[PDB]
Amino acid sequence: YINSENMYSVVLQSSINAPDKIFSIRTDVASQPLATTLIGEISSYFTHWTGSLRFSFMFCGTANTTVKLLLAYTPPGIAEPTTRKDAMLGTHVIWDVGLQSTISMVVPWISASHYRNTSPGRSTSGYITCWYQTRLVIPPQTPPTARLLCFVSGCKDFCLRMARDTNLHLQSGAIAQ
Amino acid sequence: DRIIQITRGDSTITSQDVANAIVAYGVWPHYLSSKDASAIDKPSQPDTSSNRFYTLRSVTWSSSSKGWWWKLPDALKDMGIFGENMFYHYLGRSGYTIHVQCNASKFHQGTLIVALIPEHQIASALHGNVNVGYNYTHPGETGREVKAETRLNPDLQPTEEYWLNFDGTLLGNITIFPHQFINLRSNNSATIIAPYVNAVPMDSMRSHNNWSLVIIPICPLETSSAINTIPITISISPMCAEFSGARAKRQ
Amino acid sequence: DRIIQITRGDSTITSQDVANAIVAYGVWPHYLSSKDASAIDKPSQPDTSSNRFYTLRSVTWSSSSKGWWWKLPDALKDMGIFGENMFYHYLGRSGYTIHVQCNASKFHQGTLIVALIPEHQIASALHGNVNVGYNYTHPGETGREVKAETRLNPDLQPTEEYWLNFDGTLLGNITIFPHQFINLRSNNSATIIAPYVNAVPMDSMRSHNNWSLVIIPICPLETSSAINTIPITISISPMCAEFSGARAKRQ
Amino acid sequence: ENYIDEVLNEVLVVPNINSSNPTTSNSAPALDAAETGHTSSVQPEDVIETRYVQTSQTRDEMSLESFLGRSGCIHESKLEVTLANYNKENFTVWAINLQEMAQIRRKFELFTYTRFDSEITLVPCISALSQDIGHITMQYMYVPPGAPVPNSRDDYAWQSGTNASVFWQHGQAYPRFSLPFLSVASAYYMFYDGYDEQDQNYGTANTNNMGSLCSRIVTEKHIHKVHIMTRIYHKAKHVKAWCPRPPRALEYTRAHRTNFKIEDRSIQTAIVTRPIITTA
Amino acid sequence: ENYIDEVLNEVLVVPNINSSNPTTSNSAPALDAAETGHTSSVQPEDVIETRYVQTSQTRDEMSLESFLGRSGCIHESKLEVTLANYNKENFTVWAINLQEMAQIRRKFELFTYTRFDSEITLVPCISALSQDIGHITMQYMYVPPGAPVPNSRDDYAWQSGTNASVFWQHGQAYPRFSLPFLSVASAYYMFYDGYDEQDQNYGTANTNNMGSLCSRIVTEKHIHKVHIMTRIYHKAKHVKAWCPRPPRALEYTRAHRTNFKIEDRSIQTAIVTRPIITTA
Amino acid sequence: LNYFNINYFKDAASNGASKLEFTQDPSKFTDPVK
Ligand SMILES: CCCCCCCCCCCC(=O)O
Ligand SMILES: CCCCCCCCCCCC(=O)O
Repeated sequence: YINSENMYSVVLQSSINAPDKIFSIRTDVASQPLATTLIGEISSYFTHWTGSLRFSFMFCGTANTTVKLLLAYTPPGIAEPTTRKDAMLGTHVIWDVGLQSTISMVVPWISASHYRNTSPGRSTSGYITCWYQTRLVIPPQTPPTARLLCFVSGCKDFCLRMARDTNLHLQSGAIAQ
Repeated sequence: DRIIQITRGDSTITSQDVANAIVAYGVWPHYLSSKDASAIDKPSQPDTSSNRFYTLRSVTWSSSSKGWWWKLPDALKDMGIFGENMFYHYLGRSGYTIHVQCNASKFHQGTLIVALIPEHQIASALHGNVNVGYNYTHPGETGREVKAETRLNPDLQPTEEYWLNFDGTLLGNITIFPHQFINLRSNNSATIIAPYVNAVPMDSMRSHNNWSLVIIPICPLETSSAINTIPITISISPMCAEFSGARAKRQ
Repeated sequence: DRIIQITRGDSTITSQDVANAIVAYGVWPHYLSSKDASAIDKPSQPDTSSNRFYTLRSVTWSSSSKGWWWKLPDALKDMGIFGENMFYHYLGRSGYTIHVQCNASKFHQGTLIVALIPEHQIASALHGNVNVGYNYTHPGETGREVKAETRLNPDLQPTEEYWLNFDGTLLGNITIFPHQFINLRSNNSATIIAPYVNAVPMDSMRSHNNWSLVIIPICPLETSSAINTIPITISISPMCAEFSGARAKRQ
Repeated sequence: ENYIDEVLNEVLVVPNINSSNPTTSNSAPALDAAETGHTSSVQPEDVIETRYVQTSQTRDEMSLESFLGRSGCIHESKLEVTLANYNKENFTVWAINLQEMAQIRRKFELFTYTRFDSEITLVPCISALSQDIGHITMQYMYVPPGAPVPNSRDDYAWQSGTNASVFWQHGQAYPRFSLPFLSVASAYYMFYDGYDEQDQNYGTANTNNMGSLCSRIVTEKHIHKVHIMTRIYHKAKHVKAWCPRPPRALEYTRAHRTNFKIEDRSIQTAIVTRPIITTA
Repeated sequence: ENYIDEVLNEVLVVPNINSSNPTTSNSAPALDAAETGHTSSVQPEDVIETRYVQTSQTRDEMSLESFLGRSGCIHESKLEVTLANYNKENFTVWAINLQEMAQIRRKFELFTYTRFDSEITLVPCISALSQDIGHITMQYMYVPPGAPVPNSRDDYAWQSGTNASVFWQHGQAYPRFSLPFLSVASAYYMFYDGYDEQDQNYGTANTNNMGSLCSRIVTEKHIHKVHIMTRIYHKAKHVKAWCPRPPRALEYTRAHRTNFKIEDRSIQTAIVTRPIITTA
Repeated sequence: LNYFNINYFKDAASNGASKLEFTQDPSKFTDPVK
């Protein structure tokens, strides 16, 4: 799903009965795959950043379908978790789907200094993962899969400084007049 | 309403259809007063690094299940900072918050009983002069499940009579203990808040179990869908924990 | 007077002949104010369960010794609650209290230099394009002793030039750093109290060493008795420790 | 009180962080509905236990004046002199438009309408192709629409009766001048969905027409061969903007158009693939 | 009252000297114990008979602003132009660091942390390898971390949409500009006892990363062979410092490291030997 | 702390950069509704 709309959603299966992982991304504001969002694009014009981040998820399935999920954030200084037990030992939120179809968690600002480089190089800022909590249950004669969406925006303490030139665009030849 | 939101430490729990909440005996957890204190050393309070939500391993509910039970604080014996503090000290006390989640579709039927029992002393399985071994009352986070196949060391195992509350009292009178129901047509969650109850202000955490959690399916699970096995998940959060008597690690 | 008594947690230290005490830069340790805070989560303060005295392994002082050095907080990486908290979190800060004890008879002579150096960055041993390995700057509680026999991995070891302060500065100018002397004819103890110094309010505890302890015998040990080897013991006590950013254990 | 803050750039303060305590209630601020087209208003002190922190950052560098008030190159003109037919060649004409340099174009195309004053600086360079250069003088004239456009080095249009001109000679500093907001409407157009009166020229090719910029060498016939290259830099002042737009993702191809197709070339963006999504 | 003193540099007065008389008592200020880690507080009027003297010296020149507020060279860049493949070569890139000149490095490494503003001056020089030089123009651009780094003389990165640039031409004075305190933390690191996230690069090689400085020649193709050498000078303003350290005793070998070993070379310091200690 | 600021030309365009004012925090973008 490299050039299509399928790159914005992730599928859930009801044939899985186990505490498995769904996806995991890095929390650096200017790294892939969140470097191309609005906040990521704007941050590429500066060098330092600070503040908290907000993530939102929306469930797109049949109105008779139920599920429970776990969203966790891992502070830096350790490897990426591979089991639910390690993931639980941290900042996490438990989500239950109902009449409301959206949940929102935040990533607190935890760093030694006051600012971070938008291009860190070797350093990291943590990870965020998602795991099955109980199961995905469907009634008879229902599609056996569901989709998910993710959003991102900045909290009230977000800031930028030391403006620079972006690295997400280039000019190879000459623009025709 | 049906909406609830609980935030203990850095973790939050939400649910869109609940049935109120239960405070055991109408008392909220708190710290220890100087009027009742016995030991004289200064206690240690980890605060937010230990009063958070921990989730245990799930279990599978089928049409032939019979029940399960756990024990506290044995279940959280290795959950990070709480377990380390429990194993590094000699005395401790804490409250608890229990959340049970189990969801199904609109074409399922079934009912569960969730109860919290203080000083639940179980009975032995065989006759004669026998007692219960130590390893079988401390199964960790896996808990105990009632089955039928032959187990090892029959002279140390506990009984499997679920209908006798595992100790010789009739099921159905269990409603005096703090409890709640889970009806698949009404709700899918249960919440119980429990303070610290004991005859002494503080006690050893590795030789005494204050509380016990029991889950019993009163009505069998039945559906016509292709999803005939539903998982059940439990989360527990300590409240107002404090420890005393620092020494070397017991392990 | 010559009497001193220090009580940090549940431990007490006494000495009958000391020479005052040193407060590094004339600042007493304290907690972090909201004017300088960067992270927004609530910190955890173990208090008395971690601010206690820990004693390291002893070393032997002979007529041919040359010196030793340690690093902090690497030395206390496995001292109970402090080590567990250090390895379970991501950020932390603390102060320290150092006591060095070494006693002899009235027929011995010798002198030691005890100094505390901030951001002591040591130099490499060989020439060319080389650097210092990770394992050799974190020796634990055993510390590092200057010797002469060939070591493994020569391209990663640090230098042994004790007279150059291990980094290219002449010995004897080390008196600007907080320091004290131990003269066998006058005293047998030294005490230094140090606050938290850094360019950031809080920092990772496993990738940065704030302080360093150096012991150098300036005058050789000499006596006519049958006891020609004297041991040296070091005790350290954290002060006002706090941690933040709870996650899974790094190990 | 006002000099101090702006000298220290301490305007535009940021809210602080308040402490919180464990809660358990019926109201759940974490739950919401995203189908309303609104942004959630959850703050860190609603889902976790926080500490009282006095923030000190100020958001002055993200203002529009700071963001758009930097000089950048917009054009490069090359003029080669010929010693044969001296009075016919040796002049250049360029039509003004801010749509030929990627950086400036992408920076300014983040909005739909803008209104600002301009500032122009010139950097002339002389390349020596002979034993010596001598004395060199250059003239630049601005030709508004409708004014006669010269077509020779000795044309009468260079008298500059009303048109503005500037002169430069070797050994002189860089010329500089200012321009006001010169448009018929109340703002500039970066995107136009419309045509002209003949139903042709779709885009911004019709609304934006600011005139031309001409240059020539004033020195008479000589025996030196040289090349002249001049670079033009632009900076905006007193800026306003409306209706932000998403940033550009691909390379530009033509001016006044949004086409991105390239012959014998696949579509390439800034997104990098991964082997598997369960490993960061 | 305040203009006069500082114009005359009469601030920071020094205490006077008081007269004394012969004494004989039980208290002995000369005796003390040096094991306490303290400095003795004996004054000349305690061990000898003195005269009343009104001192007139002032300690203004030993202040930090005076000590560190002097310009000094920190880098030298050499650029040789080639008439073949003109648009490929003829550019230079340097990474900013104050650790390549002995005098400045040793002067600043007397402390552990510092915080100051900077001031930069450039001194360009042109070497003529042909019959004439002609017209020469140069450009210098500052590239913060993360910004694209040009790799050709005609790269698009030279448009300088947001990056700061400066221009110089023959016959012009020396360029000069100022910089603020640009660091993520609250102070600069001259010594760092730590590693990176991969347990590599011990020292200050990871904390200090301020970007790069690039330069190029803007003049187009010509027929002259020249060499350009530019020197950069730096001076500090509004200085603060913490935690003094002993001065360096040996020669430096590498940047961001404290190694001093040299192949086939004995250790040499500033101490000179004597034949015998009883003869000064 | 303070500084001098005098205009010399008769035109407004001739003057320097505008004085930073506000950010109009109320964002109709976040909540596009009356
Ligand atoms: C040398 C004069 C250059 C002045 C051009 C600045 C004004 C252009 C504004 C709109 C141009 C466009 O959007 O293409
Ligand atoms: C041309 C720009 C030069 C500015 C460098 C001055 C700031 C450097 C401060 C710390 C550098 C270091 O210590 O190596």
